[PDB]
Amino acid sequence: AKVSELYDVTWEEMRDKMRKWREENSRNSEQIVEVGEELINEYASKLGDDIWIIYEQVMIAALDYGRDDLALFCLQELRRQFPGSHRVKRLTGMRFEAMERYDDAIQLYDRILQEDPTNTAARKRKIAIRKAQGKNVEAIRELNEYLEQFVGDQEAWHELAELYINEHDYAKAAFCLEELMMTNPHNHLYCQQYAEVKYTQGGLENLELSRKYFAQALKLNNRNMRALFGLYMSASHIASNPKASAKTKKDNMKYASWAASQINRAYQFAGRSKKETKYSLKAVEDMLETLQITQS
Amino acid sequence: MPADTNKAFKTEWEALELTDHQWALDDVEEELMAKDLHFEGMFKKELQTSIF
Amino acid sequence: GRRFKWAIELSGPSLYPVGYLDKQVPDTSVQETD
Amino acid sequence: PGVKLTTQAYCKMVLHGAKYPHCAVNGLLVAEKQHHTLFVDCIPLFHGTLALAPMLEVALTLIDSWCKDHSYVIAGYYQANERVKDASPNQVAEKVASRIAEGFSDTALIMVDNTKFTMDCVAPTIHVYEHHENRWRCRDPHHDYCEDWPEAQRISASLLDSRSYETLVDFDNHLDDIRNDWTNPEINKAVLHLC
Repeated sequence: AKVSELYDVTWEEMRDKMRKWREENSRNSEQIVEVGEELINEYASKLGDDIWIIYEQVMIAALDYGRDDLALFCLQELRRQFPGSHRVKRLTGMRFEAMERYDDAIQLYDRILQEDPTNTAARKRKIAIRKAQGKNVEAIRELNEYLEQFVGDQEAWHELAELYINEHDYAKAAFCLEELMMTNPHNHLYCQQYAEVKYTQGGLENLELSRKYFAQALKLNNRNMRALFGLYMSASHIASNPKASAKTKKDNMKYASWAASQINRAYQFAGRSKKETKYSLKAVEDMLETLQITQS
Repeated sequence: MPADTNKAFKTEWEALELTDHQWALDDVEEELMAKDLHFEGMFKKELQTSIF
Repeated sequence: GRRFKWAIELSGPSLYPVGYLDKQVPDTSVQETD
Repeated sequence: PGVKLTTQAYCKMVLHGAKYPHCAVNGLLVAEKQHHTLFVDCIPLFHGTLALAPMLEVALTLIDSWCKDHSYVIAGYYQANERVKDASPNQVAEKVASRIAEGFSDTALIMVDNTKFTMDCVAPTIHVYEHHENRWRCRDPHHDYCEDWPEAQRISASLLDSRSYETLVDFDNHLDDIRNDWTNPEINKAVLHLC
């Protein structure tokens, strides 16, 4: 398939596909490297501005995959064009941290900070270095300090939330995801994650809030089945708890029953695609019937 | 750039108090009584694409 | 409860967080219309 | 009590770990209930943050719905850490182990190592922990949990060498792509054909 894929392709399509890969910031270091050196040896003619980012992405992938030879091959080419550039320095420090002798990359980062006071990338890389070197608490402390000093980066917020997830600290993660949802209210993914975190916390009021935020993101996109599953489970759990009002129990039961019919039909019209989908349909049908007998 | 931090801070401080709160999440009943048919015209056009 | 059978439960054991406040500080009520 | 698993389940576990080598992987082994513990096959649960129970709620409930359809039973749950220098079970893993041990009387926790995880595997590269409701946490030093070590090595080498492990699907992919199943049909056909 390698030669077959290499036959029915043009360089323009390769470059467009890699640009889309960079836009989606996916992890396909194997495929990024596989197409990387190919356009480097086949075309190697024009698109220097593109080929600089191409080189950087290729060596980023090679650092992950298996190959430092191509990493240095792209580093020397990047250094040839730009003699003084902080991006090349950051990439070299990343590779150094990958190999050995983390402290050298460290003082490289302090020299970078001494030259340019405003360098978020170097501080982020130092934070990631101490994330894996020592405990996560110190890394959280430095991330909080940097987030105080900038209060600009959403990636920092999401990284702090992810780090707090491992510590079973959903109280602070709730604030983090609320802040992240502030800037992007149309992103249903953050809403789903926030409802997930709130449901994990527990409590009837948290259950109701999580259910309502599950329902909000359900109408924004109409693409996700995770949110509807979470909503149905929240309704079932609020039905289970004795500390509730009668009418709220009836309406939550109605919500769960409607979600059950939505599940049934979604699996139903998926059955015409293949012939093995009937077994999944009957599996989910018995699942929903058992939970319906449980609820009723 | 301009160095009028004090008056800007005071203006923002009073403007923030002037804002009210209206939770837009309470209006959940609108979605419950509705129809879900986009999720299968959408689902029909997701099936043809294969895996590279 | 036993009705759900599988029930995974998760428990949780300097003020650096930016906005997360230890004290709740409710009792805000502003009615200004000029 | 001895522990024994079919090379199909081990291949599925290894390939699921290979699919996402950067984030933690999760799996569920399945046995047959009608002293040695025989494993039939494993299903991959999730990947990524791997600290969320309500998604595990739906996953485990659908797993039960499938076990009461083909007359199966859930034996144990396996989890691999992200960092290479980490071979200690986590709190969520122990919670799931206790949840499964409430029903079944034999649940072994399988930790997948990362230090001895290369192309040419030696053989076992598996940590078996035996946990209960009390403070009994013992790891078996070394035994034999697979039937045909040379043949299993050959199939694993063939599966890893040929880039045909992208067809492996997860429960999360099932939610994202309803088209994709989660029983790994192609994997089963491949392991049957290789033998």
